[PDB]
Amino acid sequence: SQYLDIVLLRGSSGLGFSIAGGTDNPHFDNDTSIYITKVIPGGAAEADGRLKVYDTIVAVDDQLMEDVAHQVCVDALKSGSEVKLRVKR
Amino acid sequence: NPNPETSV
Repeated sequence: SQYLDIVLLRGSSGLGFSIAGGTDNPHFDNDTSIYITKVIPGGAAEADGRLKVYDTIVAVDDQLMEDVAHQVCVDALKSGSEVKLRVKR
Repeated sequence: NPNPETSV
């Protein structure tokens, strides 16, 4: 529908958003995608302004997240002074 | 339950 690349500089509190989903822990019914579930006021992602709630995380750096477990994507995001996000919306 | 989530 629309793919976008977004680069975030990690802040003192991390990236300032939350995610749910994955092959091990779907967030919707029979949906394994990793979705953005919250963008925190005052965090790096909100300051950037581009990330939206329910964006699908397609890739983190050069690592695709389309059929992966939750903690895999978590490790990509949490470990990393600058992180390149490819998302779908 | 629905509350599994991770903040990053």
